[PDB]
Amino acid sequence: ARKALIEKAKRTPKFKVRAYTRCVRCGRARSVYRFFGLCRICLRELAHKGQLPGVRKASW
Amino acid sequence: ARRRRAEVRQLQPDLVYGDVLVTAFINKIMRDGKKNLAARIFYDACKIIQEKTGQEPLKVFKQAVENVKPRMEVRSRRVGGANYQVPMEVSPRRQQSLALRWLVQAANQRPERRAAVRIAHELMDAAEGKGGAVKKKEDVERMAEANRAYAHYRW
Amino acid sequence: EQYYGTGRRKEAVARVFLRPGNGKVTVNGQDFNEYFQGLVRAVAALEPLRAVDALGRFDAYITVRGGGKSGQIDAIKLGIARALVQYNPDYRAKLKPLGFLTRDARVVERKKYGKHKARRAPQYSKR
Amino acid sequence: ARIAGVEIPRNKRVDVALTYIYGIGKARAKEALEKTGINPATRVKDLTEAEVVRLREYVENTWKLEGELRAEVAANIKRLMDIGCYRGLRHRRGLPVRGQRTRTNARTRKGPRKTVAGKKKAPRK
Amino acid sequence: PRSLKKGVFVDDHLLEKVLELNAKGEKRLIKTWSRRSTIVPEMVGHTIAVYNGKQHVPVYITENMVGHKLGEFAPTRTYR
Amino acid sequence: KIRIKLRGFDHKTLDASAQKIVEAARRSGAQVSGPIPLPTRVRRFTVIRGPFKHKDSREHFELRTHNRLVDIINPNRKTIEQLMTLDLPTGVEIEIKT
Amino acid sequence: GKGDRRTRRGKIWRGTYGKYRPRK
RNA sequence: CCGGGCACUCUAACGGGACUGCCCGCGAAAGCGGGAGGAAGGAGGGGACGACGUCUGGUCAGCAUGGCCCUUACGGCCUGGGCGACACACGUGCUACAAUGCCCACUACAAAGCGAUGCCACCCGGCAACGGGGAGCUAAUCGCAAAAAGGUGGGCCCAGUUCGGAUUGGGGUCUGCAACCCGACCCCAUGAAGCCGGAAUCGCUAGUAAUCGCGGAUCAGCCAUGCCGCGGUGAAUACG
Ligand SMILES: [K+]
Ligand SMILES: [K+]
Ligand SMILES: [K+]
Ligand SMILES: [K+]
Ligand SMILES: [K+]
Ligand SMILES: [K+]
Ligand SMILES: [Mg+2]
Ligand SMILES: [Mg+2]
Ligand SMILES: [Mg+2]
Ligand SMILES: [Mg+2]
Ligand SMILES: [Mg+2]
Ligand SMILES: [Mg+2]
Ligand SMILES: [Mg+2]
Ligand SMILES: [Mg+2]
Ligand SMILES: [Mg+2]
Ligand SMILES: [Mg+2]
Ligand SMILES: [Mg+2]
Ligand SMILES: [Mg+2]
Ligand SMILES: [Mg+2]
Ligand SMILES: [Mg+2]
Ligand SMILES: [Mg+2]
Ligand SMILES: [Mg+2]
Ligand SMILES: [Mg+2]
Ligand SMILES: [Mg+2]
Ligand SMILES: [Mg+2]
Ligand SMILES: [Mg+2]
Ligand SMILES: [Mg+2]
Ligand SMILES: [Mg+2]
Ligand SMILES: [Mg+2]
Ligand SMILES: [Zn+2]
Repeated sequence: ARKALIEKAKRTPKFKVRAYTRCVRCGRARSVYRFFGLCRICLRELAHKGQLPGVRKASW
Repeated sequence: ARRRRAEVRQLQPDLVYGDVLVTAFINKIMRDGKKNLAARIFYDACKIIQEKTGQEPLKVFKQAVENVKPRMEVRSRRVGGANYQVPMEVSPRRQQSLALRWLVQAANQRPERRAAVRIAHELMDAAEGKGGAVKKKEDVERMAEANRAYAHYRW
Repeated sequence: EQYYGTGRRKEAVARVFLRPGNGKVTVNGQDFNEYFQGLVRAVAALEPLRAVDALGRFDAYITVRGGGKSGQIDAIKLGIARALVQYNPDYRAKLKPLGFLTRDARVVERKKYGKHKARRAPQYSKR
Repeated sequence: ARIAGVEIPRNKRVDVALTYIYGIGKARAKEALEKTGINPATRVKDLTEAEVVRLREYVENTWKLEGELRAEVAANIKRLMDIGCYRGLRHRRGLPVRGQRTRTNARTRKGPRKTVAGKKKAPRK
Repeated sequence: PRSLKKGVFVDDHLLEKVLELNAKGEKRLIKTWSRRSTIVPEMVGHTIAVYNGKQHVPVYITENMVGHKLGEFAPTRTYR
Repeated sequence: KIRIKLRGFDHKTLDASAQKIVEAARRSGAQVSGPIPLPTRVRRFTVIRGPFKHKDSREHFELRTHNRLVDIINPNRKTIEQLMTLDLPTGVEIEIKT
Repeated sequence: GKGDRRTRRGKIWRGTYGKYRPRK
């Protein structure tokens, strides 16, 4: 997550397409789940801390 | 099977002849788990054993399986220097497993264009002492006995 | 008047109501050989009767939903066996051996990760 | 009997047979026997001289086939090349022409595999 | 089996720049960075230098070239 | 007859505070359609444990949304009293109609 | 088989619809 | 389908039950063998869970951080190209080489999930992709939807074929500012190699392998045959 790149936040991307998501917590581009705004890593860390409401360790 | 002795599986007897041996053969004929299509085949072929024979198919079937059972087979075993093909008795269960495996195998080597025909003719030809399967059974038996010189490696 | 045993198999539920009569079995409306037929298996679902020696004494209205036909074929094997228990309980002493009363726990094993199908593991070279 | 161009299908379903024609697929076949009331299932050799005519009449005039088609295709590719088109250059040296990877595969367009010497010191595995 | 739809695309940087060179002549050379623009009639005769990601290549345009994109004549990769 | 639907992540913050909106309606209104279950909407997240490669680890995470019904037959204006504003659930959301 | 773009299985496998696999 | 009713299925919440308790034998004991009852036994089946430590293991390009280095540029914006290059070589996979098969038609049983500028019923135009119109749905109440293999009927008749769909030509739909480089999709035409694979080598012990299709995450679209899941059908074999 280079800073000049966290420019993403741009309601004015110029073209809706260029509008890519990023991790709300790290800036991580890839594996950025939509239901959380977080990335694949952050999602696991926080879920472990209990800060993700409802989120639980699934087993079946 | 390092720990146990591995018990044998039991199979639901045939939905017709009410025989387990039949189901065994059915499963060997099976493929990709299509047990329905598999069952059909044995049955159609089972019918074709009649109107070609005045005998009951089951008696035919059960005696083919019999002539294909090998009473001796050669197994390997390294004894410093190389591997010696050692002949030895074949257990009652492997005989059956081998016999059936061989029938489906020879059957499918036949030229007859459709399955049921192939199983049928192989069943028959086998019943009277000829056919791919019996050939195999005899090549095997000939293998053993052809290595009597290594009989003292019992095991 | 009536008898009813449930019966389940591999995620299939079967309602089996046995009612004195000829012996014509129904399944979701369709005749027995109408919901099945073409399935050499089916015949076995009515084995519960044959064992106790029923058949010519009971008719059967059956409901079936969930999974696949061969599964249903087995759930029904319990219905006709559980309902056949409410009728005469001295029958349980004849289906115990046959095991028609035993529910079949065998079910699809979960698909694990790293693997391709729960157990089928991916292949490697090592060179 | 002989239809479209110097070709003659035979002893087998007219639809299947019409397939041996160049520009005639399996769809064009179903249509021709359709717009010509001929039963597709009939074995060519059992066709009426009247049917063969009504059949020939249609196919011949309604589509470009055999020598004709090849001359066109051959013609199009030639044009692509003649106009410095990228798609042309691919044809220029028989390499995939539809955005396909060429690091691996592309054997049908490249043909037999021409192996050479390489660096085995590095696990190219 | 190519496609675009019902509204053929062409970048207006030249769409009008090119047509203007017709309003009073024809001119010489042109420099574009839109290898994505379709080629249309009014371009024939002209000579446009398309960018191959590195330079501007002198692409002469002929009648039998309309419909194709400019990039198709400015190869990006240098090989053997 | 008031359609009630209780959703939540906790199977006690609902199942329980779903009897408060039933008992506080048993004696002030009809008999109520009692508390009705309703299947759950399990949303799974499968992610790679490690931060780099090792894609054969994973570890699973679910966020299951439980649901409840209730339904109070006879829009008893006398039931609307006990209810209205008297509960204890913090992790719940209600959707109700007539 | 599943690879034939112009067949039923061809469309099923490729998840699409069309002439060879109508949307009923 | 309506009245109607919650017995049944089911939905989701609590709880019951299995303990070698229960019977014969061996045993010093633990426990082992066998049976009875029971849906289930002896760890019933599958998960979550992985010690002290090891490999100067992997990641400073997720994030954090010491040191070091660049600070009209090793920072920044942008247009375009590249990550998609192709004489070659390997890994993992997909689809196959076919008759236990392929095709067309008709007919039947699933589970788990997703759905507001979203899933899209039904209707009309189009061979079709899709386009126009438009009902319902805050979704056990509507949609994705067909499950496929299967069953029934017909066709093909052993052929590189009605096997197999590569490659290439043409026309067109769609998402997106824009599909040349470099998208998927439909339709016509083309119709390749492949006849079951050398040495060598991988997986799997039961509802598993094998086989069949279904959903989702990311996502405008998609190069997913990948990945994480679901259920249908359902083996062989283990002396040792
Ligand atoms: K492995
Ligand atoms: K080739
Ligand atoms: K296949
Ligand atoms: K357990
Ligand atoms: K270390
Ligand atoms: K093989
Ligand atoms: Mg940083
Ligand atoms: Mg994007
Ligand atoms: Mg993103
Ligand atoms: Mg499965
Ligand atoms: Mg042709
Ligand atoms: Mg390329
Ligand atoms: Mg084909
Ligand atoms: Mg097909
Ligand atoms: Mg004891
Ligand atoms: Mg003793
Ligand atoms: Mg533990
Ligand atoms: Mg190191
Ligand atoms: Mg390193
Ligand atoms: Mg790359
Ligand atoms: Mg491979
Ligand atoms: Mg229409
Ligand atoms: Mg047929
Ligand atoms: Mg072909
Ligand atoms: Mg062949
Ligand atoms: Mg392997
Ligand atoms: Mg997607
Ligand atoms: Mg691609
Ligand atoms: Mg898929
Ligand atoms: Zn992050």
